Amino acid sequence: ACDYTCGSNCYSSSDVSTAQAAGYKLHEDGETVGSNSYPHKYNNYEGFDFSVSSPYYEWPILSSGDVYSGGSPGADRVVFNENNQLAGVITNTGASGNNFVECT
Ligand SMILES: Nc1nc2c(ncn2[C@@H]2O[C@H](CO)[C@@H](O)[C@H]2OP(=O)(O)O)c(=O)[nH]1
Ligand SMILES: [Ca+2]
Ligand SMILES: [Ca+2]
Repeated sequence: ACDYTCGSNCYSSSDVSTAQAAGYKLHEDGETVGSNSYPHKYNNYEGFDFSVSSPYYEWPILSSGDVYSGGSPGADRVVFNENNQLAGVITNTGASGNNFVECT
């Protein structure tokens, strides 16, 4: 069973924790990777009901099981805050344009 289902992509809790640790470390260091400057500020335009506090940051979680290092991000993202608390696992898959839906 999947802990998070992002369209067709399957993630476990360990996949989420590994991607999140990698994202937070780059956030702490003031460093970014890729063309869309990951991790950046997630403004919550969709208005998701995240249990943890604002400011939020989006980072790519990959279907390959590899940590994001540049190039193509895919459609899947881990959302974390300033305290390294996970807000949610979101995806562009099944949402119009660059909008996001929550991973089930
Ligand atoms: N849909 C969405 N995009 C966001 C949000 N915060 C920042 N973005 C950025 O706003 C722009 C339009 O959606 C994109 O560059 C996108 O970055 P990403 O492509 O990296 O998600 C948000 O809360 N929702
Ligand atoms: Ca996995
Ligand atoms: Ca995008």
